[PDB]
Amino acid sequence: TMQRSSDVNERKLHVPMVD
Amino acid sequence: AVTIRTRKVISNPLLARKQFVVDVLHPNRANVSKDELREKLAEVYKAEKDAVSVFGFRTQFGGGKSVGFGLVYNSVAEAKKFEPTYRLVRYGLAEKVEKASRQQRKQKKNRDKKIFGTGKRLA
Amino acid sequence: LKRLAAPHHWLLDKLSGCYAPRPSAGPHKLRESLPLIVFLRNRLKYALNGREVKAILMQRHVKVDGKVRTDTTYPAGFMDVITLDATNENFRLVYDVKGRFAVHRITDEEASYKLGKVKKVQLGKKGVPYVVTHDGRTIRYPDPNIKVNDTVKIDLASGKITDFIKFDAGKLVYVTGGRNLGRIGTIVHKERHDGGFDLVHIKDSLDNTFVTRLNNVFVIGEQGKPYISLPKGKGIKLSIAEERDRRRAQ
Amino acid sequence: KSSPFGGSSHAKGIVLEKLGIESKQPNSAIRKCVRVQLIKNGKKVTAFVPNDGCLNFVDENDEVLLAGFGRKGKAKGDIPGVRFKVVKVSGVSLLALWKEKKEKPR
Amino acid sequence: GKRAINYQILKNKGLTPKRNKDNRNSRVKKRKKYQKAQKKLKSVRAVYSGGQSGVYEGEKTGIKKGLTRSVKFK
Amino acid sequence: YSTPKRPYESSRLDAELKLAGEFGLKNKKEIYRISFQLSKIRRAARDLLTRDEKDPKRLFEGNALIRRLVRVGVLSEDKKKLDYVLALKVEDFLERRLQTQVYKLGLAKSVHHARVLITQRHIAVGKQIVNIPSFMVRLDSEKHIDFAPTSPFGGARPGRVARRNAARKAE
Amino acid sequence: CPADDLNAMIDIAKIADLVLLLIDGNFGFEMETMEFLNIAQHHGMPRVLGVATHLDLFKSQSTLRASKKRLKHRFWTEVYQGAKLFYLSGVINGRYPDREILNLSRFISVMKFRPLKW
Amino acid sequence: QVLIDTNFINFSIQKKVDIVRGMMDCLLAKCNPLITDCVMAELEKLGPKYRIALKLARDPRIKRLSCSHKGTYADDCLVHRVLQHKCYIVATNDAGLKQRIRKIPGIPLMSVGGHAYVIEKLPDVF
RNA sequence: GCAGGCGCGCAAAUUACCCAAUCCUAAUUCAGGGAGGUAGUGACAAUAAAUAACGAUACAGGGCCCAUUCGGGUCUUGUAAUUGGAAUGAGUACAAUGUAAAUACCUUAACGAGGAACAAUUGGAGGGCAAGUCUGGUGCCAG
Ligand SMILES: [Zn+2]
Repeated sequence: TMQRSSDVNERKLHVPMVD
Repeated sequence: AVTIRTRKVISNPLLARKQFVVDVLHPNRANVSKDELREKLAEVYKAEKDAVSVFGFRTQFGGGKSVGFGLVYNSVAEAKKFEPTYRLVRYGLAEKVEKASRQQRKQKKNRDKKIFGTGKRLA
Repeated sequence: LKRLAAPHHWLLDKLSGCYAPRPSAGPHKLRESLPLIVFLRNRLKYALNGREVKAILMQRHVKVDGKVRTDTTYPAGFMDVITLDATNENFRLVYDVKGRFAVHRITDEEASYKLGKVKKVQLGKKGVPYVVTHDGRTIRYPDPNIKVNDTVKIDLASGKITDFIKFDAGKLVYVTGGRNLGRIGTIVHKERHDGGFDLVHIKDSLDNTFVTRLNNVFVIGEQGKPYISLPKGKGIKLSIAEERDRRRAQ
Repeated sequence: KSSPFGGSSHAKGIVLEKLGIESKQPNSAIRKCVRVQLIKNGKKVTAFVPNDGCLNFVDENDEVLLAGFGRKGKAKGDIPGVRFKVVKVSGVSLLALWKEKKEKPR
Repeated sequence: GKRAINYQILKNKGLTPKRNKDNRNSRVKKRKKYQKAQKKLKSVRAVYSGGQSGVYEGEKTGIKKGLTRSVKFK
Repeated sequence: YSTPKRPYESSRLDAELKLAGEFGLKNKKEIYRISFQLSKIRRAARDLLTRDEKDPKRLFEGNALIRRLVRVGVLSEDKKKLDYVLALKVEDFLERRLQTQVYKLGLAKSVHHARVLITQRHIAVGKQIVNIPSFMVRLDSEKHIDFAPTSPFGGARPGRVARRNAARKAE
Repeated sequence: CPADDLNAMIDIAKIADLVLLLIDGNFGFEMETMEFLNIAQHHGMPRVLGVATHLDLFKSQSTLRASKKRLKHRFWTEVYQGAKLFYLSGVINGRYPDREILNLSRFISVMKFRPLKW
Repeated sequence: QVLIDTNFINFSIQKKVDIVRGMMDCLLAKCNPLITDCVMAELEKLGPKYRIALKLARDPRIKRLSCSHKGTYADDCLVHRVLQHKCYIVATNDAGLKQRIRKIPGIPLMSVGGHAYVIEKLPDVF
């Protein structure tokens, strides 16, 4: 499906910082 | 005072063994103490507490009556022959103990598989 | 190497662990033979589990039709006898009303023979004739009046034949398979096609005929003289409603 | 196409700055608003945080979670345009922060 | 000298409204609101009570003339 | 369990309120459980009515069904026909449960006291201690209900509070 | 960390990257580790690993697992949900069970740290 | 006891749902359909395009009442002899009659839809 | 393959026990079997129950509830933690059964309730209050 994926791919979104 | 009864007493000379379903009625006791009830069962049968063996108990809901399965037979020597080791450990007539649970003896025999040689070692 | 899609006439529950006993190679097919494990554990309950079934087989104790055969998964199936010296017993194990395997309790002089439908007959080697029946008893030297789909009375002590049985109109037959499984009687008519779908047709008290393929059925005997004492008082399974009607009558 | 932002029900957004700090009237719809950077599009929209008393948890670039709003009526001070409420800040639910069960880590 | 955690830090149910012992037991509130709904329709209709309890010393609550509570047929 | 079609009617809400109130229930799920088995029992009872009289399917399974319902007791033996199973309703089903039945039998003085002393394992049906309200006592075992042998309302030892207070009065 | 001083506890919370956190399941939580948890929460959360020692509760293993599930629930509501904690048994001859110790060392071998802005 | 009216019978025929077996399959109980003779007046006055509805109203299962009111306004006769008694279940399909009925408190009413009757305000429908 | 993990800086069964059962394999009753079985975790579904029950007394009646329009009906209403003994299981635990051993269930000594504090949550709907704040303007208002 797209339903169980298009909400769980926002775990890959963050604030861009450096390490 | 309890009362132990037996039922469906079927003989079995294929193991020389008389098997049945035992039901105890204890009106106020908690449970019937497997050793104590098996020695009373040997008393109401011919003999040999060590050669009677009762094993399948459960106390029914609300208390009062417990039901299990019971084996009596003669001849304690073939009681050593025809009964499993855990029950012969449960009664005090046999004992078997090992140490290495699964992984320790598993790695032990894997190490022996690795070794393949007997007791020689040099420097 | 596994199981649990067992033939459901083995009285096998579903919560007895996963696997069922796989029948090893032997006389019979797997679909119509029960092993000694499913016999001695959960058919007459003389044992409890496979460890003590192995005990009462390797006690030199069981004798399937004349010999010990220490093997748990031994497919002793249809028309065999299983004698046990202790418990006095001989079990000819046959079919029944519903389809499963009915035990008997057979005395010695009926327990010193079985019988067998011939599966094929040829000439083996060195001129010698050649008979094989349903359990793999490839037996030399018959009487020469051999037909196929035919019953021979195996002596079962020494493996020869003691009596011969032909097949025609007016002599008994017993079905092993189909929807009509475990049923006797032979009196309508003897119809035969070519290419199968033929049966020695079956009587009833109300002239009810059951026609199947001829590989399943085979002769027991004749009128008044069957060669096996029959299960549950000659079970023809009239009806449950007729059973309750006879209950209301008598 | 199945949602106000792509197809997702929620989207992580980076808070730019608090809209309406200098509104004098407390609990006003200008006051309870905040600029937020959609990441999966990458563009700036404006969004609500309910209870301007618990506005002060979320401050600046704290990866908040952005859900729908759903006007179930016609409130007086309610401006149109916004349909995004804030449901979490930096992982933890700011509703739970408002009823002070959990804690905001940084 | 061993410290602990007290009740609010243990349970973490901080900052709730005032809840109710009535709502704690999901049967009791249906017992204790059926009791009200009994006593509510003592006012709506005049439900039967058990008949003549004592000796008949009047209906104890009044009788009015210009009022008939009987449904008419169109 | 089974959920209704339109559950949020005020008529159904007053229904559940009245049934739960005067029979001492704990939520609407008890009503829905026995209403579901009532619905399946008369949906299996009506198609036997729609098929022909003296069809042996109808005859045997109708006599089976009413033999079950007489023994549970929701169908009195004066009405031994299948359309009375259609005429049956759900208050007859929750009349036969053990909580309401012991309150009708006396010894409980209120329906919720009946439920709570059932749950305190005080009541045995003949031989067996039963600690559930929704039991559906059959018509034979109606007159077997009294207090358990191992209960202070029966003939056992006095309970915890009784012997504790007797010890403190011995002090 | 010397456990009697916020004077140390604050700056250790500032510098640390992993903190393994030593509850005793015989006693439940304590306000010392609650204080340290809030200090780490506000100064920026390092990666936290719970470990619960002193599992000599009783023969009542039902109490043992009930206290363990209460501890893991109070831990999950207070550091991130489903965080990892390890149940250590009693000390055996100077040190802990090497099974749980080797598993713990495995997790800190694959920890994969993260940046914080301070 | 199910009161019937004209548009209910017409809609039931044009949806081909039987009356008594339709009510039994909708409600899972014995239903006694009851036609007021004032509504049979309207079902006669509809004319010869509804003779099927007429000879299906004439049915010995459908036992019929007797009215006492001048004229043949079946909707007012239905709402009157319902709110006198509150023992009947109204079968209808009129929107305004449905609104009158679901305004008065707590009688059940049913209406044909799709290919079976549906029942509105009755608790023990399952 | 099993266990555990990793590949994002944002995440979820244990690197547990055992051949005791069901079977399988083998020189073969035995040995082996991460096949398989047990335990732990598991708001993934399903089934059943508790989170209290019974009284007694004192008072308040300007009292309650149902009414879209001044209508109707009722101590058989509410509060007083005023107050009393009974009953119990969550939990605890001698034990015993259970099982390969153990845990779980059932059974059970002695304990274990009053705010039964042994302290049910999630929502939703509404008010009211200041020597208080802010904004508008035909005083004293409105927002
Ligand atoms: Zn009329």
